[PDB]
Amino acid sequence: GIHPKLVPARIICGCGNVIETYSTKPEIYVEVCSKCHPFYTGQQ
Amino acid sequence: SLKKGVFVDDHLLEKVLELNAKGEKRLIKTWSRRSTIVPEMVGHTIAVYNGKQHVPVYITENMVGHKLGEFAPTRTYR
Amino acid sequence: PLDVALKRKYYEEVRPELIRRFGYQNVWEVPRLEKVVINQGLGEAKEDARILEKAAQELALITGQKPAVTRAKKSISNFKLRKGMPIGLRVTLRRDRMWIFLEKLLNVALPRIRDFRGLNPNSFDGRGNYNLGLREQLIFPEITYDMVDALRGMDIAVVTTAETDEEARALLELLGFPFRK
Amino acid sequence: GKGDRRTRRGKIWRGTYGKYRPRK
Amino acid sequence: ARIAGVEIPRNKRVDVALTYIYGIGKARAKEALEKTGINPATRVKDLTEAEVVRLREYVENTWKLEGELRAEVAANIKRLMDIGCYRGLRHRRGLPVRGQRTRTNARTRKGPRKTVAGKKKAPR
RNA sequence: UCGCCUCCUAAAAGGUAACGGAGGCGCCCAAAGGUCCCCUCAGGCGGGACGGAAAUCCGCCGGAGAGCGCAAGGGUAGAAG
RNA sequence: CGCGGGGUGGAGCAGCCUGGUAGCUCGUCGGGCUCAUAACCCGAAGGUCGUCGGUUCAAAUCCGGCCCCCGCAACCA
RNA sequence: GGCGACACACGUGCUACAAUGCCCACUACAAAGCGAUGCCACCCGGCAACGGGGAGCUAAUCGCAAAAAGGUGGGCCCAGUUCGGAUUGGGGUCUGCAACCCGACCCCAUGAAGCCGGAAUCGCUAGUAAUCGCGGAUCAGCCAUGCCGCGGUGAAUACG
Repeated sequence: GIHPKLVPARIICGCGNVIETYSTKPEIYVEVCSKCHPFYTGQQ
Repeated sequence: SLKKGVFVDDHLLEKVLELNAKGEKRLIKTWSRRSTIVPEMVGHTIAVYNGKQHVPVYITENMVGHKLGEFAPTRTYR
Repeated sequence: PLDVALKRKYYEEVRPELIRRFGYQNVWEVPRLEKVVINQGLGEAKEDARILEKAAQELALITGQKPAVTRAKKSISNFKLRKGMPIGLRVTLRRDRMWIFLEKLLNVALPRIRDFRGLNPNSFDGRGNYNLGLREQLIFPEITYDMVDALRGMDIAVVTTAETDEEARALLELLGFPFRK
Repeated sequence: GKGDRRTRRGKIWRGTYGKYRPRK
Repeated sequence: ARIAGVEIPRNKRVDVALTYIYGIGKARAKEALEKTGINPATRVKDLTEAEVVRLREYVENTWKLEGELRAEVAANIKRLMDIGCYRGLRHRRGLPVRGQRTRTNARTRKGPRKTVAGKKKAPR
């Protein structure tokens, strides 16, 4: 009787990936995530 | 507040990029505080000066569009 | 509500490899994540009409489970409220619930946590099962940031089957957890 | 007024032009 | 007439009401009306049920506004909690971060007059 | 000091003295009571954002050292909690 | 017991019948006037107006009702 | 590196608190001064500081450079506001080897205190006071609200 509801969501990352899961609020605007690693920079 | 270049000294990379060609240590004294922060040099320790002594200021991946000075306070009691 | 990436990705990927990894035989001996208790507590409820039921409710949108009205045993003279009735907060996570929250906790709130550099290389040591220490909170793919009256840390305790470390390690190690190594 | 780097008089006070004082 | 955050201008020329919104300045706004061919004069109390949202559309959906900007700011503030940028301190330290004069002024960043004064002279 | 409750004294039944040795009471609680349904500690050692040396957590080992309004004492989780 | 009367900055006392201000000082802090000091001179920290219930647009104040003080006259199986 | 510090303090001033006002547009009227690796008309690119090209000017002869407060029209209707712009985020320009400590601008966004100022205190006897714009010296640039000059509009009152 007192919960966060839930529904199928389609999350849009910031580089490409689009994980299609559930939770709360159908549209999610993510910055980064997996498919974003190990993005190194070399080292002197 | 440049537009064409990055004022960062040369007596630094002629030291930072040689040390670059290998992956060595980090004790790197220097007075060139007046200089941008070299991309990649993130992971290296620069002994910035402040009229007093060199400074074990490391270097992160988030301090590039910032001259070495921004991390080497001058006056005491801040 | 009968399927995620993990829960699935755990079976078709985590089950076979693990098994073949250490050398178990039947499907149970193989270690498995069981549940995830996660509590905030706060302990920031004292004088001047200090409610904070939103504090909870707001955690409810991040988990899916409306937290527990915790209290504290003794009495802390050396600092505020005493003999039960104050505040401690907590929401235990069990399968599906746990899988979901767990899922995006291995996809979003990994870097969003300020800087980052990788999870501690040893926070379950000896006694199987892993606990994590939280500072932030809005790094969550929800809980807007222009609605945070305050920022409170929390505790995610992720308990398992793996009776050793090498095991509980592996489990997560091979699943989606990144370690500072 | 005389300061608001955003109006006629201001650019003036601050002896300069821009999009709030057309250099003609 | 909500639009961005729980904000609602009303009773006055549209091209000004807009400023009210967090993230909207004099420029932007009056651009909001030209872009969507909407008329400035016309109040807020006289805008077709269409023009209304029709506006909010372009609006809300381009330059992040009130809210998603609010502490979107602290992002690059707190972000300065790094190894410590001079500009870090100042916020970190509650003072002027634009190479200013503290010695005397700076009362917007310091709480107004925190007196606590002393100094003795010479008696007889 | 003067009525009252607890312990020792008090010599294994009871009681038993001193201007003996050492503490309390002159209240409380409409739930802190009837009852029926549920539940389990203290600590120790790991593991944990604020975190003492015990907050609230997680994992083991731990039957009672916790609690029970209050003095001590009897008693008690197979519940009085 | 009843008639009164009384509590409001750290102590002092006005605001008490009028509703509409939370003040007057002592004392700490600054800052004023001199040639400097003294002395006068200003502005501030600071009070649930004891308590709670209340009518009002609003309460220290008029209403309530009680804790609490002090005067008296009386009560004490 | 510091003279730029900063719990504070006083002195000199800048911007204001607004309708005798502010904003945008248009449209008039100066005087004084300074200009060669100087001042840059004028086209072009950016809502812009500015950049490219480029004519003139040894300057009464070419330019800074147009004056603002007026006037005229339109916008605001008494609100912490279209007042006031402090502080803060961002994106940028020129300079200069170099602008973190330490520049000035421009641009987007935040829009702070202030609704007229305690005791006290200062200036001024008329082209003055008040309020409005313009110059130059020092200068690579600039922290110029200063300093030295200029010109525009133009009061009040003095019994004693």
